Amino acid sequence: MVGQIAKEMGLRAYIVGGVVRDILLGKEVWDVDFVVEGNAIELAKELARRHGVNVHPFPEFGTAHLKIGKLKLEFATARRETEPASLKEDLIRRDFTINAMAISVNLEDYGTLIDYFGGLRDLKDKVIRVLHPVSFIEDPVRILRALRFAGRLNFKLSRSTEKLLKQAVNLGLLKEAPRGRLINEIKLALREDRFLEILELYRKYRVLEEIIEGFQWNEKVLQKLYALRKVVDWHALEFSEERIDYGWLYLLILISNLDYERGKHFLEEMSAPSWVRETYKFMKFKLGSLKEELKKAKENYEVYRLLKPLHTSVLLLLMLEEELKEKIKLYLEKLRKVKLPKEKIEELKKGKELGERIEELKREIMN
RNA sequence: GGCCAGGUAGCUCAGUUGGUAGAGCACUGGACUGAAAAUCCAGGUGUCGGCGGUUCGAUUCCGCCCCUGGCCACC
Ligand SMILES: Nc1ccn([C@@H]2O[C@H](COP(=O)(O)OP(=O)(O)OP(=O)(O)O)[C@@H](O)[C@H]2O)c(=O)n1
Repeated sequence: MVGQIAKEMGLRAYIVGGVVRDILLGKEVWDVDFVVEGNAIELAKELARRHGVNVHPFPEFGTAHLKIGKLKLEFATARRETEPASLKEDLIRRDFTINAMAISVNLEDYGTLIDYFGGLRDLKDKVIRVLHPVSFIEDPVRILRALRFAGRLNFKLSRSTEKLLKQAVNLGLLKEAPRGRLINEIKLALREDRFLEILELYRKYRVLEEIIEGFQWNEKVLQKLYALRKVVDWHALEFSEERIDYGWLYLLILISNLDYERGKHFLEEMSAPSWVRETYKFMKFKLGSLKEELKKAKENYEVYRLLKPLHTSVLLLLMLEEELKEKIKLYLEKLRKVKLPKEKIEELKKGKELGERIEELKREIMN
């Protein structure tokens, strides 16, 4: 219908950006980005009006948002910078060749992929490539983004792009960049499943030293990240119904050796979840003594009392120890699973004394 | 869209080792009155957002959502 209204309005609209990428990558998304030649706002308003749904105009930006079913649509008037602007100009201001492409929704040429910079080739050759040498200088944030993409799509930075990247970091542009955009980029990063590879790229191009103050790379942290990867794999395999956000764990491992001040400040800037802050504050201090108590554990009920109050994250951090692994697992798929019939419980009940009694019964069952 | 609070009576507000809920003014009924108010005895002041899950038991632990306010990312 978009091509039809665009025909009636004598306009030209296109699907543009990552949305194209994902389409060519077979990944179906519900957020579609349109670049319109001519007014995008009226097109959005008309389309929303025909489907009888609400519309959200942004005249100053020149964009409009509307939601149809589970489809989220964003229309944006073609602009040369971040006289009417051609599509090509809207695309050439973009970052990488794979994000620079477009697909025509106009009825005559419909289905056509419009690629000026050969983003199809770089998509085919698995290459992350900037459009212009100044691309990282324009937006230093891209430095992260590239790596992130290279992490997710398992692509490789071209020689050019790699050099320009390293140069961009060497100029310390990462410090000059807005803190918020960078922090948000990292937040996007840790949500990836391939985020570990992205961390490998972060170590390789040493961006974390620039973004995080006081952060340095060592081997213990890396091995901890791979062990955490294995634990995450197993937990997300058998316990997958219990899954939580995994990337934050890696983030905790990274900042583990950092000072509590810089750690708290970083987690503050990252707008981390409460359980992340709790698991961190618990890791920095009480974790050691907890481990030492887990070493002194003999009966199963002590392990119960020491574990059950803790979150899942803390337990996953406890699986990092070779000696504690099988113990944690035993607590997981066996120890905490048990119940009691009717008559027995009815005899148990005959305040808090009921709880203490039930605890005595559980420690009577375990040991 | 991310996060942080806030969600407790009609309104304005506190509450952690899960274990049988509170204040100031409106609400009913009666004692009191020619009627009413005040006042006394008292007692509703509540599935402590909604829905699942864990637990013998959840305002509390967790997950998914609703509402309001504030920091932002809003290519
Ligand atoms: N500094 C920047 C930032 C963004 N862009 C372009 O603007 C778009 C921003 O949308 P985004 O969601 O970041 O791209 P996606 O590929 O959709 O990423 P994702 O799907 O992971 O959101 C990108 O496609 C990119 O081509 C750019 O050219 N330069």
